[PDB]
Amino acid sequence: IKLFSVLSDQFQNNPYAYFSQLREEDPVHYEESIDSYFISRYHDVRYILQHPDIFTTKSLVERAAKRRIVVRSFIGDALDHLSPLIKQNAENLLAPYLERGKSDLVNDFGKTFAVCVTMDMLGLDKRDHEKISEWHSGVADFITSISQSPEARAHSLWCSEQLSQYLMPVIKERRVNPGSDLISILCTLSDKDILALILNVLLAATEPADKTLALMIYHLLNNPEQMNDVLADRSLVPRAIAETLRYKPPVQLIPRQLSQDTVVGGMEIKKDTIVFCMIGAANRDPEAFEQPDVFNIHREDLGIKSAFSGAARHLAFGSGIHNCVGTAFAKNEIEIVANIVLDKMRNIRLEEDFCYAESGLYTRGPVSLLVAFD
Ligand code: HEM
Ligand SMILES: c1ccc(-n2ccnc2)cc1
Ligand SMILES: [Mg+2]
Repeated sequence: IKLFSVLSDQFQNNPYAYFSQLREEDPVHYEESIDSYFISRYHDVRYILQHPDIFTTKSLVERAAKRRIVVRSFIGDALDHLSPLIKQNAENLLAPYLERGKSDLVNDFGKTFAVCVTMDMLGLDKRDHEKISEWHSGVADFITSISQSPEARAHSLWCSEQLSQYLMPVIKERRVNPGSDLISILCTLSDKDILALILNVLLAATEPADKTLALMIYHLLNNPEQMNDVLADRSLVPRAIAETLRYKPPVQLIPRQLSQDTVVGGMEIKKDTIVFCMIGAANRDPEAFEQPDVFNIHREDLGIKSAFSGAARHLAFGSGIHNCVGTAFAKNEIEIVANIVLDKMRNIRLEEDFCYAESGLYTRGPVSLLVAFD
């Protein structure tokens, strides 16, 4: 019986083995330790994201009316000016790995890459990608964890202290002479509010991007004919990005607190309680997608022309008026790296005896990705 916990070691070894069980027999799955309900079905999940008056949310600031419009119109104008930067970042970061013909896309290249991109977005110095990459974890670990050793929380708090002490001077600096980056622009609306937006944009643009790339490569390689497809026609890359997003969404839950007494699915839920949209479940629901547990970049129901917008078929960006602002931007970013990886690592295989693993419950990705090449 689904009394089973979606927070168990058992579940984290493989979320996809239990989604059917859930959306079919306990589609509004209640949790014991947290006082929250886990929503399994597609059309429920979609309705939740579509209605934020009833289902409020908060921003990823936590322990240290809409402005997204200007943020989105930054990312739309900026997207052009960042393309050679995103391009250089990839080329540069791969440079040390080409001689050996061997690499770990998650741990040698991925995280570092995602960081430098966000840094260009915020116009920071890429000499500091390490400090920033490390601090970024600490805060993120805080958000993503169910519990923390007093050490880890002591450590996350530090990362946070450290980050704002780094960014805040830069805000004053640009407040008085802007440039063509986000921080400069957000200053043209309080000092500390700008710190919050930046921070949010730092956590949001960073965690998922590295993750998806690895995922896409992995599943491309695991279906080598589909790989060869993308090798011979590169306009395929988006469908390939998109189908990875549905298959194995990097962000796995999207919270919503409840503004009222309300019902969706079987049980009647009460005021001020928070729910978790299970995105994996939704994108593996037979009711939205045909042969849902099959990776196919060529699926007729992906809806590619809509895959990266406010009203897409898959939901790894969320859905509606409150979806990931950097969808346009993410698209291009992953598009660019993918092509660069594909170009530089001629004949990519998976490493002999490479056994594959995913870790994450709130955000999920490969632990590592051992590819070999020419
Ligand atoms: C790898 C691709 C990406 C995925 C899968 C992804 C996913 C998501 C999801 C699930 C949300 C929550 C949506 C909701 O509230 O329903 C979100 C929000 C957001 N995304 Fe992304 N995202 C991606 C890339 C990016 C990029 C490149 C940016 C660059 C600006 C970005 C900026 C944001 C921001 C600012 C939020 C607002 C959340 C908040 O702080 O209130 N995302 N994204
Ligand atoms: C930690 C937890 C969630 C996220 N996140 C939120 C929206 N897109 C990614 C980023 C870092
Ligand atoms: Mg089909």
